[PDB]
Amino acid sequence: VNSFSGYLKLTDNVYIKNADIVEEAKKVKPTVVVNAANVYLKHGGGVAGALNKATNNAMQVESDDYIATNGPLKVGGSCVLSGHNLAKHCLHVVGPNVNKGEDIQLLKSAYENFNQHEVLLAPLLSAGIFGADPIHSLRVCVDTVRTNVYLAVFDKNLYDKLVSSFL
Ligand SMILES: O=C(N[C@@H](c1ccccc1)[C@@H](O)C(=O)O)c1ncnc2[nH]ccc12
Repeated sequence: VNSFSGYLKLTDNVYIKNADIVEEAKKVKPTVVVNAANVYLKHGGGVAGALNKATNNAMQVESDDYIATNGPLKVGGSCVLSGHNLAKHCLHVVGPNVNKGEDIQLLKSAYENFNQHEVLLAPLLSAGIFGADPIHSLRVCVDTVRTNVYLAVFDKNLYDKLVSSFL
């Protein structure tokens, strides 16, 4: 039993809700919140910009030190950093950005990072401003993630479309 509330159950291990991931993280304080990151951990917009704003830019400060030490992430890769005031940990995961021409096959690799954590609050990778089809992102999620994932979909209209088209 966990503290996530109001989710629709899609499969044995995937759950979905029309919610703002920032407000959802502040309420639940999950062990892991997933950020829709880029390789430079520049949290400028989309989910990343919103999560970082909620941390009063502390996420960005921590991320800049991480990059200065370690260099950029790989597309499809991840790193674990602090969750600040939102979660115990933030798993920064880099899905491919279609508006940068990156290989969508990397989406499966990106979701594989979720399997290193028993329970996660997450957005749909490569969705929104990353340019991929969110219905496809949800399919890859269900077919790749085996741990318990709670997906927050900001847009109510998108949320309803994802539920109604789900196979
Ligand atoms: O969910 C968000 N963005 C994603 C998204 C996917 C599909 C359709 C539209 C947008 C995607 O752009 C991403 O960045 O993962 C988002 N963006 C800004 N502020 C936010 N506050 C809470 C959530 C949230």
